[PDB]
Amino acid sequence: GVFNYETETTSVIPAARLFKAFILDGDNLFPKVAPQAISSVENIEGNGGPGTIKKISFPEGLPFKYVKDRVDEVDHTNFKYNYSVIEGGPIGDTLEKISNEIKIVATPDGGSILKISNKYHTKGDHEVKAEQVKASKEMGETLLRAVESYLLAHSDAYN
Amino acid sequence: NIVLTQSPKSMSVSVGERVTLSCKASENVDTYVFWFQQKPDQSPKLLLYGPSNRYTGVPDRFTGSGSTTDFTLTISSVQAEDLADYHCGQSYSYPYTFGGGTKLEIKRADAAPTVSIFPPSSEQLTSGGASVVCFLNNFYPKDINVKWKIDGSERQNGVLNSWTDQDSKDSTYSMSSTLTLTKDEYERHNSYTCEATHKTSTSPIVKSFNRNEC
Amino acid sequence: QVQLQQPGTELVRPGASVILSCKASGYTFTSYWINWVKQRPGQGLEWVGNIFPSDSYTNYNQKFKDKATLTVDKSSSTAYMQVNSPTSEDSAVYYCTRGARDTWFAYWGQGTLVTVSVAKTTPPSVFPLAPGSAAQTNSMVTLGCLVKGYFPEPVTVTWNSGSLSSGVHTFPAVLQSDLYTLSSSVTVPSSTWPSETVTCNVAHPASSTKVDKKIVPRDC
Repeated sequence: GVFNYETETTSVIPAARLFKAFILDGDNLFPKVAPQAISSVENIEGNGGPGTIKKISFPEGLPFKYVKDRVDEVDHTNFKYNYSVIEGGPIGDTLEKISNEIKIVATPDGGSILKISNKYHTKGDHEVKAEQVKASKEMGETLLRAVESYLLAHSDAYN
Repeated sequence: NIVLTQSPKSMSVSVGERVTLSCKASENVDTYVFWFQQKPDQSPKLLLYGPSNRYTGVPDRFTGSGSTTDFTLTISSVQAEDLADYHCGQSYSYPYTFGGGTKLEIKRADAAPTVSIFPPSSEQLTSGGASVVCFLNNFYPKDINVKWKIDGSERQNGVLNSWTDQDSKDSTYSMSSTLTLTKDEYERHNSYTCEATHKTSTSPIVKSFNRNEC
Repeated sequence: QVQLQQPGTELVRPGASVILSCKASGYTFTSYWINWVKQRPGQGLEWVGNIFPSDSYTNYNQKFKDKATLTVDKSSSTAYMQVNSPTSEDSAVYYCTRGARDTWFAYWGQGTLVTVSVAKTTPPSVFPLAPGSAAQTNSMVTLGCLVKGYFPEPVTVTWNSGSLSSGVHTFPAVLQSDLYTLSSSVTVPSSTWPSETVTCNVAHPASSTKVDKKIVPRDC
């Protein structure tokens, strides 16, 4: 199966900056600002550019211990960034891999919007337990938040 | 599609010396740069993964730095081994691209070749073939000339040469010219000689044998 | 261990399909990318493209977009780069690589030498080279033998099965009308030879041939 599940949200931070922050350097910023969500992130293969394979670790207690995503494409000018969950966590049996795409658009008022796909490649045709679609939304929710705050409190950061 | 530019095309320094190679990209690549060290007849080897970071093994004589657009590999005190072709690569954008490479060449004290001439082996003859080889080994500079004389007269035909690459133990070179001809033509002559005109003596090194004096 | 095994040579008639195999081992095949880089004799490297096994996701360098085709066989855990309609521009060596913690290209396959030619593969003839009888004593002594008329490249030679590594000089081959020919020399204490024995081991995988010539003092 291949069920998409888009999403959206707004932020004050201009796309430009938020992109650099939340995406580009985000994977080392997260254990800093959102300690209860992400324990630590490490580059299993690659130096962090396109193709890089990351092992994201979770604080003892949460549902999963780790998860490996894979940077797939990174458009710098348009702030589009794709990647794929491929091992550990939601992955297994029912789920094969989750492709994701995050695009950041600069609204006229200066702020911005984050669109977010989530094709869940399922085995044959089992279903997407609303469970996941739920967490994936909150997981990424808090994170965007934790960064918005930080970004705000440290105005000289990320440009 | 980025472009990593390496300069100079080559470098020549003496063993113990200090050197620094440069890699300049057509854009910012941040820190997605890395260096390779490819010795003669070897697949490249990961030298510096990410600027200023020695990959497993690499001796502390190696170091580097940069970000944004300009990077550099530096060897504090070059060794005779470090003789190699050094490379650059980025994985900031796809397609991953590489620097053109910059060849590191060691400079040393001059030395004169060590000539040795060899008459066709019996075996080769049993097939109607006839090759006379001659090795001029371990010299320096790389520039050297070879002349062949079949009974005191010049010979330009059927001769073939080839040099090695400054080796890693003494940074010297070696060349081998080999005279090949018909068994018959081989015997229609007596003395075979090998002429080595280097640059360490105005008086050339010579080696030869007499087919008859066998 | 963690290795990328690949054939040393491939000869192919222009416009024939060429398959480059690369077999992984020592690690979980589907957890890592495979980056193919091509390199022509004395030339810079060229990223060909990559491919993550498991979901066979791939990225191609433009230059090869439609020439090359990466694929993998999860079962036998090996990857293949396929070249279509080869030409001299294609004769080169192809390495399959795997990165590691914080980089790419940490591990390299041996490299495969593709030769695109109509020329027929022919084994080498190895003739030993001993100093002539009409030769005089020195402090050292140098031997060596020559490998002639074989195809295609390459050929590997060693002395006394590799024991002798210091003092050996093997020269780059030369192409004589569709037939390569190279020579390798050695040098040792006049004492050691022929009191002891010396022999060159020449191997030409291409023709599935291996030859050993014992250099013995030529007598008359």
